[PDB]
Amino acid sequence: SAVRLRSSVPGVR
Amino acid sequence: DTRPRFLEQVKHECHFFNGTERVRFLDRYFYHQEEYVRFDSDVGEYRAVTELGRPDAEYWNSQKDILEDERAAVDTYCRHNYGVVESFTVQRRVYPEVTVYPAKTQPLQHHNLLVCSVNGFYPGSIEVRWFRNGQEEKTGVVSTGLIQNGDWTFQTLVMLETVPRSGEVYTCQVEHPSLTSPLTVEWRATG
Amino acid sequence: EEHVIIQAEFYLNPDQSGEFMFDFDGDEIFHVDMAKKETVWRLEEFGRFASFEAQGALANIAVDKANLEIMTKRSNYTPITNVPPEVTVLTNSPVELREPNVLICFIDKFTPPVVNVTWLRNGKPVTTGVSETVFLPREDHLFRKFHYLPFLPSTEDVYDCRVEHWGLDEPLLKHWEFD
Ligand SMILES: *[C@@H]1O[C@H](CO)[C@@H](O[C@@H]2O[C@H](CO)[C@@H](O)[C@H](O)[C@H]2NC(C)=O)[C@H](O)[C@H]1NC(C)=O
Ligand SMILES: *[C@@H]1O[C@H](CO)[C@@H](O)[C@H](O)[C@H]1NC(C)=O
Ligand SMILES: *[C@@H]1O[C@H](CO)[C@@H](O)[C@H](O)[C@H]1NC(C)=O
Repeated sequence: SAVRLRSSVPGVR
Repeated sequence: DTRPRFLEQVKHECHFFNGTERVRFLDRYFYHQEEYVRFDSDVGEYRAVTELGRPDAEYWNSQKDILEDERAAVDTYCRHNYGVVESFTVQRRVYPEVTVYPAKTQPLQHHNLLVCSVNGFYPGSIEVRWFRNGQEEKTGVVSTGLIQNGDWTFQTLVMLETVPRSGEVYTCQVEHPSLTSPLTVEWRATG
Repeated sequence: EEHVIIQAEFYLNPDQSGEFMFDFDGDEIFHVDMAKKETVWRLEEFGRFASFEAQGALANIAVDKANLEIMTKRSNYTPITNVPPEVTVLTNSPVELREPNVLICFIDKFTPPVVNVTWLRNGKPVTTGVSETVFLPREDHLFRKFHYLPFLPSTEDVYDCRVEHWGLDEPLLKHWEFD
């Protein structure tokens, strides 16, 4: 089975 | 190289209690070592940890898509990944190798330490006890503590501060999840 | 709790170093070799049971780079304070002459995640047989790292793990010899 990554959220410029 | 450095870290954490019955997810962001903003599944929204994180908490919380993506992570990320890896992580059991040998605090002394070296085990939780003639010795016990080897094994040395006498039987006893009963190693001065 | 799984990432300027790894209860499950775009399982057996699309990690690191730029500005360019490492050398098993063993150099409690580590045998650098881990996360958000040297214990050889870090005034040498 495949491990899933959690995305990192882009911050406010 | 004396140029200033700047570090960003992210830790996406899944905390499991009683298998996957209770799961907590944290989405954590750091500048150097300072956590500045975090999503805690116990709350369900981002919260600024320091003033540095306020703009992110405010903007991210305004986006329902971000919030629902994070709110579902306990299931789609944590529980999913636990299922993928549990057989070789959660279920990993490697039994310790146990060695007992005498030692000396200073090189020209007669033996005044007994060392129980417990090596190669997984997971980390372990209990090591010393006995003299079947009675537990609690005085003069000192240890390295639990040492992680970095390769999915641990070790620990547990010393008993005593001078071995002929006729005495010393036993190091080890309890560990990989074992179904205590592992014992006996040592005698005239063995 | 009972278990913790962490996907830990970092990006460091001006080095332009990024790392992506998974941790289970303090041990590394895998990391991504960002240059080769390959998943590197900590134990070979792990990869027979699970997979991870390495390509995916590059996107996260790119976001972390962008976020670092944002946070650097928010902080008015406040740089990281160097925290020098604690270094320990141990063997993985009780030492017996002429019985193969492994020296472990444990580099702990440091930041930023940049180090130069050299094994020395009788004062000379060793590269044969050596291995190392990537930078591993600590709960206090500093780092740790392991280096390894398989060896045949002898009365004739002495060893040192030499560690260089910007937080140190000079390289730290931790010694090991038989007895
Ligand atoms: C580790 O050693 C290297 C080599 O000294 C240092 O990195 C730089 O290496 C480049 C070439 O690859 C040189 O141009 C630089 O002069 C080196 N840095 C310096 C001394 O200015 C690096 O600093 C060392 N890392 C440490 C000590 O953490
Ligand atoms: C732990 O798991 C068992 C089996 O599902 C269950 O009976 C028990 O109530 C659980 N404990 C909690 C509080 O999660
Ligand atoms: C950066 O400087 C500005 C202007 O003084 C200030 O408003 C802000 O709080 C500073 N950020 C800090 C102290 O991290």
